Amino acid sequence: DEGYPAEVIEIIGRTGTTGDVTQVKVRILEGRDKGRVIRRNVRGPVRIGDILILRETEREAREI
Amino acid sequence: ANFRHIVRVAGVDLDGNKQLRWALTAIKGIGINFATMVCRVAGLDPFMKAGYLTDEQVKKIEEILADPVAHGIPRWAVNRPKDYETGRDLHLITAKLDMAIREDIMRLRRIRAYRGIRHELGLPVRGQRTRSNFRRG
Amino acid sequence: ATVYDVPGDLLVERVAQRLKEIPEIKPPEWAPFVKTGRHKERLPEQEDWWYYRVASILRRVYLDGPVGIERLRTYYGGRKNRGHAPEKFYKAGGSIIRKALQQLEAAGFVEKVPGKGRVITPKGRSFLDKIATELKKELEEIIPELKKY
Amino acid sequence: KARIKIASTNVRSLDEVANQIKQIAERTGVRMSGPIPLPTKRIRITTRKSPDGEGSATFDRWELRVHKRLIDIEADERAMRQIMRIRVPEDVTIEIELI
Amino acid sequence: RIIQTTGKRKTAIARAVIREGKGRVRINGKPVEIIEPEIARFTILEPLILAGEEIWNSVDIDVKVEGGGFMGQAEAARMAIARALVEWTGDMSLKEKFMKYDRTMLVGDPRRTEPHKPNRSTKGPRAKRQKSYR
Amino acid sequence: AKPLNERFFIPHEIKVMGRWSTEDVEVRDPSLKPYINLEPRLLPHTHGRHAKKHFGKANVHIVERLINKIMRSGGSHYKVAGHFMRREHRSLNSKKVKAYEVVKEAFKIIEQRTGKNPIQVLVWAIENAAPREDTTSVMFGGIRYHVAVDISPMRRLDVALRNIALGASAKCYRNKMSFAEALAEEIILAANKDPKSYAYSKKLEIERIAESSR
RNA sequence: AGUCCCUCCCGCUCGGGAGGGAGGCACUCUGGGGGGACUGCCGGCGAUAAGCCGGAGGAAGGGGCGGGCGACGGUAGGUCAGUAUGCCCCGAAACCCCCGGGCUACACGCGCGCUACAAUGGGCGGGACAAUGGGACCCGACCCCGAAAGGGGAAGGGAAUCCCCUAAACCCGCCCUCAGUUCGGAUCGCGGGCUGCAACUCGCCCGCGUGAAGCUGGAAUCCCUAGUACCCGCGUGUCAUCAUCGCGC
Repeated sequence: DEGYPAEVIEIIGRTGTTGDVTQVKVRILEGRDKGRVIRRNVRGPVRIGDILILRETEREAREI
Repeated sequence: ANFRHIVRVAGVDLDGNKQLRWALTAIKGIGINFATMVCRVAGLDPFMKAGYLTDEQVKKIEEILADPVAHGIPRWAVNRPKDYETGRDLHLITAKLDMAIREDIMRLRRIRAYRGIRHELGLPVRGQRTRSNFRRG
Repeated sequence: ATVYDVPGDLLVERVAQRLKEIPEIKPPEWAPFVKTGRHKERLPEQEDWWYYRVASILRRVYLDGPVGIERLRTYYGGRKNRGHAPEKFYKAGGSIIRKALQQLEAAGFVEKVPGKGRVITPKGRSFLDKIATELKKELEEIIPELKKY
Repeated sequence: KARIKIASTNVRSLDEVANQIKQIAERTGVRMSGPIPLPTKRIRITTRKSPDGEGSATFDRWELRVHKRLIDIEADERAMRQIMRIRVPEDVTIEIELI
Repeated sequence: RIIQTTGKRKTAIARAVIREGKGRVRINGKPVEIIEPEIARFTILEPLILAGEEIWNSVDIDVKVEGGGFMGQAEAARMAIARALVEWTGDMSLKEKFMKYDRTMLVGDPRRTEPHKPNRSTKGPRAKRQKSYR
Repeated sequence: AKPLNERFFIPHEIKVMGRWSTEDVEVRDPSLKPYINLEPRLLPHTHGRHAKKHFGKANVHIVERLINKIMRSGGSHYKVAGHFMRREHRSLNSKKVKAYEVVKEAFKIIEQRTGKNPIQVLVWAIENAAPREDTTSVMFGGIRYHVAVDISPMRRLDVALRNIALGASAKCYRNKMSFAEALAEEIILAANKDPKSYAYSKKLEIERIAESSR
């Protein structure tokens, strides 16, 4: 559905086989679940306030 | 003028789409430099496409190649600057050039010189190193 | 307007065209059968490269004068393709430069400074400056920013 | 005129000789051109550490520095006698020429 | 009023002299309008375009540059011209504009070559020969 | 060859290359908007100076990023279009003047063929070629799993530029097409979403693998 | 860089440019002494400490950036063939000198590199910009001779004074148009030189002539975090001649 933007509001830490994926918490900006806070995995350099285009907002990343 | 696709100069059929410079190089014994030399001495533009050549121009190139030195080519732009037998400056092409080279190699072999032996065995002749390179088999 | 206000190549080609007229500058009999430096693979492809080379030498004498055969050879040298060996820089031949300078001296554009080299005479300076002025006048129309100069 | 060139491997000895010359000039009252510090000459020699061929190659760069000063004075009897009476320490070398 | 400024980049040293004139900017005596390549010409021209046409056509600049390459000399001349313009007009707004656009026009570039080291020296401080491992 | 006017072009305004202005350029993706730099800039040449910092390339003009990405050989340890492009002495590495000229020619061709802003077309190509999801190995417990992850905006921009440059190099490799023509064609195809483009094809490949493994 | 004089050139000189003398050190530069950067300040975290993250100012923000300095010990790791040295041995031979040959051989396996497999190019003419270092049987500007290699005379320089030394990549204009080709330059013929007492084993350079694999490379594997990596050339150590090498620029 062309993706859904969500804003990064908190960083948990690093994760992965080589510590490449950063776990963050994102609030959905638009969609049916607008404003919901979820925990999602991110690959690459990420800051606070970044906007990530998630294809779907169903699954939640596992805790560290 | 007549534009012949293929032209004959010295027993070798030259292309017609290439400039005379690179067309004359199809003849064994004539490189790019000597081709430009021969074109300049003959008086033709080196950059004209082959095929526009006329019979008179081809004949001029003929005897120019037959005796380049007497017609202006320098004495130091020749295949055989000092012939072993005659002692004159001679430029050879194709069959005559091959015959001269073979005569020289057979000369070394007959005289049993180090270079003749190396030619017979097929190993490098100019004092190279055979430890790691020149691996043909 | 002078040489410093004109691109080098656009001025050199015009100087070659103009120098074709002067009778004191003629190619040597061995010009057709020679390369421009041991580092060059194939001989020139111009049939009038002599005038271009002489114009370049004259401009060099005008700019960096006084100069000599060795320094002009250093300028005219360049990289050589040595085959499997790495590329290396080599100088150029001396006969071309020496004959060009002698012809220029005969024409009256250069003069010998003993123990120092060859320097451009007022006649050659005026000749080069006139060519440069004509070229700059031509260029000003295309590039209005050059008018103030 | 007299040109003096003074060179040494010790900056302190160099400065001592320069100061002595300056004091001589000042006491004599003759105008003196300040000490010109010429570029230092650094002789560098890079040598392989190992006396054999085994082991990773390592090198040491031994450097010897020589410092040079130049002075120009106007010739005078008392001034030149006093200058020739200089201490000229062992590690300093002095050359005097006339112009 | 003759004003002198200096710029440095790598091994390139540029001395710029600015005075009152019509807008003639010369680099080593050759007009800036015919600088080649266009990359170097743009590097040299940027500060003047930033300053504007009025200031550009109100001063004459002569720059002597030595050492470095065709880009180092261009950047050194750029720095010298920027400093000369800033000090000539005394415009804090112009200085602020220059600082926001490119801090390096007024402030030099400390970066220099790092000395080479053994193990395939002549290639770089950190370049090393390939190891066989067997 | 080219006119003396083009040879001695003299800019008088502050705009990209002195020919194209980015005032009208529009970026949609909210993720990529804060990272596609479109501030006024005459010459896209910062002499590096952004590697020291973290997220320091988020303030480098997009055209400079494109020039830097184009300045390369094409492939040395990764196969492009099922081939290696190890150009040793003929590569564009360390030739920013050549990269700059190639990008200028590509933008000219794009404007000639499209009638719109070449920088706008490049922006569109980046938006269309930026992937939105990927996959990676993550270990929980004692074993690894092939999990699906998102991509940050800067990584998306990096991937898009890399794919565009690689596609241009592959199209130009040992072909009649020149590098500028290859780059212009790749950018136009990516903008038009035609799967022929290397950038779009690779984006779709990564997207499908990520979806399958999620 | 400003100022005075002389000479020359341009659009005929309003104006602009070049060189030489006087003169200056104003800028660059060389080289001695000093300052500056110190968590010093602000916000947050930690516990109020140790400290850590970000920010202002600043040329230089967190070991300022790069180097020299290699602990008690081990590795029976390498070196007696650099010098020193215990033991053993030759001792008129293994000691000492002279010519000639070999270390340069060549079905083959391997390491590290150069050149390439082309247009992110080859060729031709023209236009630019460095640094480090070296110079007495030495560097050699400058003139004459030669097509090139190279040959004759020879100023200056024991060096911030003279020379090596007007680098290449790069930029312009023309030809080539995807082809084992104007790509690639191995391999041989002829001829001309240099060093050296001596050039065949076994040297380097130059002109013409021919034009061998190679059209991007499996498994696997190497270096690199900023003026660094990659590309491009140059200096020096070895030297009578010879650099695809080491150390540097």
